[PDB]
Amino acid sequence: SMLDDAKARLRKYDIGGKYSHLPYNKYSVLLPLVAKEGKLHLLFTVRSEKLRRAPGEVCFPGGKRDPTDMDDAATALREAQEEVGLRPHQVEVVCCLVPCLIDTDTLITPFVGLIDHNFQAQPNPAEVKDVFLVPLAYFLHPQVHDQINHIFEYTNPEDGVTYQIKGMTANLAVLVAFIILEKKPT
Ligand SMILES: COc1ccc(CC(=O)Nc2cccnc2)cc1
Repeated sequence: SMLDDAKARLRKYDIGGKYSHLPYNKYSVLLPLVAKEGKLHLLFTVRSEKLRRAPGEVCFPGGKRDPTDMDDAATALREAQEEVGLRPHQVEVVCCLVPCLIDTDTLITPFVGLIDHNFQAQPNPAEVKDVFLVPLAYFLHPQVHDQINHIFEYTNPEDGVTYQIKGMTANLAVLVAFIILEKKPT
């Protein structure tokens, strides 16, 4: 099946907890995969304009590890719950992708999670201005704008709203699309 095939692909790239004990300032992100209309999508947030770091930018759910977290995956799930109401029973964490090093002292660990078909986002307005889906296949043929660095523009055909996706967020989306969608029969 589509979902079993995605999970099998994702598992081959799982680094596990290899890098997780290293003494960094630690953040986790959840790359939430949603199946709608026979296709996989990624769920993104738009960060509230109130937030000090990167207000109004497109981001994956996630945030800073805290002492309650049993592990890095727990960080991602806690933060996703806080931001979009995703409950742990509504997500299956399939793997841990390559961590992202930033600012010399920070390590961001991404987890890919399969999201339950009955999940409905409940954006928490103190953290998140918007939640939206992008079909995973979009990231194979994105609409690219150069601002000099590359920015994706995605227009939701449901409402015509255009979102700009960039940076680590755009990078991770492409990675996940390659992993899951490369070399598939039609
Ligand atoms: C320092 O670099 C990063 C650290 C954390 C994150 C993830 C994140 O904070 N996501 C979020 C938070 C609030 C609302 N929506 C999404 C991304 C980059």
